[PDB]
Amino acid sequence: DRIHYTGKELSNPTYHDGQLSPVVGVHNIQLVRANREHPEASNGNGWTYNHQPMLAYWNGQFYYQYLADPSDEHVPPSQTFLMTSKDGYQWTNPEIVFPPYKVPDGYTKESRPGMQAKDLIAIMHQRVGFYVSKSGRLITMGNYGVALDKKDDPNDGNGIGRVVREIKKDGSFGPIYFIYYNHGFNEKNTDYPYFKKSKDREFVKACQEILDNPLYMMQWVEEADREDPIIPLKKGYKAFNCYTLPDGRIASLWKHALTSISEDGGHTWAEPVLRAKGFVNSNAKIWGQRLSDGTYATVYNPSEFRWPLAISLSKDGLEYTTLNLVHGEITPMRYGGNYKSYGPQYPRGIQEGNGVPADGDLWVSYSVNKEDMWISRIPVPVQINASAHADDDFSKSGSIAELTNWNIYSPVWAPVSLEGEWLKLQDKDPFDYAKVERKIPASKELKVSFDLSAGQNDKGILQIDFLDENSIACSRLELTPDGIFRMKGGSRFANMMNYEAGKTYHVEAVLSTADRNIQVYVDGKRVGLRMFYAPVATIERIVFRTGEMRTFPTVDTPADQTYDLPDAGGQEPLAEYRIANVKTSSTDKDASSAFLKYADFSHYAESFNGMEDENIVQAIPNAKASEWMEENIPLFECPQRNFEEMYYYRWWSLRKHIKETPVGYGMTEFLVQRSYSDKYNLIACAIGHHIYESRWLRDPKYLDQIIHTWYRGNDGGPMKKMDKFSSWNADAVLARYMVDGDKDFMLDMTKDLETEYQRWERTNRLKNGLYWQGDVQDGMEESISGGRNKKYARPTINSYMYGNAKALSIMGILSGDEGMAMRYGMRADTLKSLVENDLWNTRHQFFETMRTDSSANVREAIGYIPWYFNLPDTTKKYEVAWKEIMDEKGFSAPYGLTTAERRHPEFRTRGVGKCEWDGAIWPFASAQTLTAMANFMNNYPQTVLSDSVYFRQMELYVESQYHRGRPYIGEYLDEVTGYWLKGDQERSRYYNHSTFNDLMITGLIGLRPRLDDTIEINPLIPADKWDWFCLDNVLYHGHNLTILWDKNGDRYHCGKGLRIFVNGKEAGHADTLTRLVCENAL
Ligand SMILES: [Ca+2]
Ligand SMILES: [Ca+2]
Ligand code: NA
Repeated sequence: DRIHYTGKELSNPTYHDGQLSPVVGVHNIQLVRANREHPEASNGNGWTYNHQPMLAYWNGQFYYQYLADPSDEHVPPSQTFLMTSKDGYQWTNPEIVFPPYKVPDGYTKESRPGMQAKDLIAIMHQRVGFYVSKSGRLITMGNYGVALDKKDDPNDGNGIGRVVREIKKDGSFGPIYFIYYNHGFNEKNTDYPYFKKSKDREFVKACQEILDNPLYMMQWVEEADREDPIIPLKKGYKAFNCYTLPDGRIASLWKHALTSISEDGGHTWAEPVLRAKGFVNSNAKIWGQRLSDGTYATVYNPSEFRWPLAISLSKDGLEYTTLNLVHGEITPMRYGGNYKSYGPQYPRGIQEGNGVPADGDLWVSYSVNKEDMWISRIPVPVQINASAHADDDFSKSGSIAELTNWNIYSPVWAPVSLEGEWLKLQDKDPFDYAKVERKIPASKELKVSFDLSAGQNDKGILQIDFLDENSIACSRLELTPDGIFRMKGGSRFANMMNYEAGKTYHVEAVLSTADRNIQVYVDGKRVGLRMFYAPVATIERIVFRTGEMRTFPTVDTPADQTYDLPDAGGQEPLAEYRIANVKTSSTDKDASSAFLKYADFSHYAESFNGMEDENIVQAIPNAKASEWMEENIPLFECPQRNFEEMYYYRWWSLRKHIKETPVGYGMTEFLVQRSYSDKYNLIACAIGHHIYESRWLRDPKYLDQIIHTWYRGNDGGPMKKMDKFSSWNADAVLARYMVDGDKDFMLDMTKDLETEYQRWERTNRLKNGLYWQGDVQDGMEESISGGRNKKYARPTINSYMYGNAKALSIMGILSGDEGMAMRYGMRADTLKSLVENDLWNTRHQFFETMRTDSSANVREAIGYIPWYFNLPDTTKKYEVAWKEIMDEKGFSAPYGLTTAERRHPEFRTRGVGKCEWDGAIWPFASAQTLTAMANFMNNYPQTVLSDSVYFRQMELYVESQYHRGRPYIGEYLDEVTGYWLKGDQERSRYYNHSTFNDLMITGLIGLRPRLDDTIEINPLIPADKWDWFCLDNVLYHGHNLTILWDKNGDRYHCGKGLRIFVNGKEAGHADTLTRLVCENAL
């Protein structure tokens, strides 16, 4: 329908930057600095009215066109300049491309009776400057109008006409021709020939293409004859620009952000043409374009004043949702003049078809004060926030174009440059300064360090500011022209030290928003302490500026400037400053998170604390839970409320189970006191789940102690009641190691795990080698396959021992113990063979319990446990077991996965309310099944299960975890009705007998933990399920990981697709949700 802005960000005209934070890495580069007193080829020979830039990119070079008069708008003479650049930073001198033109003596207008042209030069005015033809030729164009006096309008449709000339590869120009005559002008009374007279056929064709292109005729309407047939839309909407939407329609913009749409390539336009809703814009043009990443951007003055120059982003070219700074400085206007107004203005970029700059970035031309010509480079994809702290070595960059993480403001007479290890700021400009800004992650506690050298100590100024997102500086450091390094404390200053020229000082600044103070160190010694002179919530920028900010102009400054500033073309004596080795860091609890912040998720803990009573308090009360979460949890978001809420709930729930004991932390299963528990209410049944879930907690002390408590907490030895439940704990301890990388913890636990393994091996094997367990001792009383006081070979304990054996073999190799590797690897091969040969039921095609004589002939959830440890072979015959996931007669039920196949005649025949494992949904089991299903989907060539199937079962697990309208994790539930089968009984509340977030992290998001330095992800989310999601703040192998997905690029503004970050630096990328492997990125 129409271009519009729905962002809530407004620009405040009382500040020159609008209080807008800039996008990352914007370089503002001055191209032309007007100087009447010292005219030179490089400044257009002293002309001080310079305005209306045009931009193209052709044959590896930028072409920058602008117009100029000696001092006053519409006061002749008037001409058009051209400049070129390979890189956008270093430009050739302005070259006159269309020169002053004689208005014929005797010219008149109806609006000026009695006047005639005599010895009068025309006024130039163009809204379009460039066309690249189909044959790859570059045409530049301009137009001549007539101003009979100061007040006359050259764009009245009574002008002379429009001219063109070819720009050639070699830098030369072809001859000037007229392409359009205003009424009354023709070949016989104009001073350049008509374009059709050229003997260059291909040039003539190139010009003819301009005339046949309605998008170009739309940009001739202001100067062309009124009502001229060749103009598609005849109303004088101003400074037309357009771009192509993703569906191929064309969206237009004009001054005041008037906007329309064309469905026929620009021949006709939708009425009524109205201002783009929500856009703040006035008279100084708005530029819109498609970017190289497929998204869209507008650049404009978001204001009734011509400042700042800002950028708004859109994923689709219609809805714009952001507002940030491009250019926020205002050079003072040095030379007065007719219609010159203050600030950066008249933005204009490259038309579609007129070239794509090789760096992929967004380049926009504009003037400042209609006096100085500028360009800005904006990196694409356009990033709002910094995802990592600074740690910058400038010697690694050959030129400023490589300072992707620095915002740079570089006037011709105050340029920014590199000099080996140094970022250098120079300043000889009495009216401007050099300025660099390092945007960093918004921080409450901040350290900033850098090396600093000044080329002098008796002149110049350097201000160093620490800024929030609204340009509030909380503190300022200054190198003064009387040789003092000082800090601003309020109205007064702290003089910290005298500084000398040519000396390198190591500066460290420590800022705390909560304590509201800054401490400054030089060469390791504290030299300054002060309160912030302005309070801020967080600090996001460090700014280095070779001057004081000017308050002029304000919203109260008069519009017109008739004076020149004193010494308008003079110089200041040169001041230089150099910085190197810029580092920032934060001790904020969530500083390790690159995109997500805990403050946006703390509402979950708060809601959970308020929604119901706290029945039982262990080591971490509800009152401490949010703080604990902020320290310990990876952060997650997605667009589906229930998944996100469950993520946070299950962490909040798990945390209740951390218990203080005289031997350190323990982890409970039931919060209520159980009569069969070991010391400190410990129950061994779900330890494997406890470790798999808890391995993601960032502070290792909890899980270190929980494990040591089980194995050493009973007079230095293992808890006695570990013998009451089957164990996959050696597998779980290796799984922990694969997340945290802590070799010494794992190596030190090896003997304890061997002792555990050997006990089970001694007590629980049949003569044939298979393990037996009573179903009660798997924690699964009243199963169909069964075994209260039976010695059946269940695929529970056999797979677990397979897993423990395999894990202990691997721990042997990591120990350097090759004997142990073989001893346990042999046990693993032995058990794998026994499970495959003896527990695979060939009638059912399913792993099942082996009773004394024959199979139990019941498909149970326990039959999927072999895949929890990747036990089975890749052969096709085992696949078919997984079909029962999608069969209502198998495991598929309305609330998720049953513990026994629904077709079985003994399904749920042993009563209710007393913990029965003959069919009801048990999260303990669902978690096993889902872990196994993920392994199967990741590690096996497999055609039975899609992502939709896995996602759907995770969704049902989510939906099942509610009770009385609130998140709830209990013991077990009805597969058809969803009823949690202990009802409102206290015992079930916050049950810790399963995983959830381990499944979210390793299956759904798909982080696959490994022993090596390679990162492997493979999300099992279908294509088009979620437009975005992110898992952040993950502590994996001593590094902080982020995994994110952003289909349209607008959730995180770091590009489209699937991305992995390591400590906030991108490590890999894919266009789709699919397997992504980053080799040796750790
Ligand atoms: Ca152009
Ligand atoms: Ca200066
Ligand atoms: Na702001």
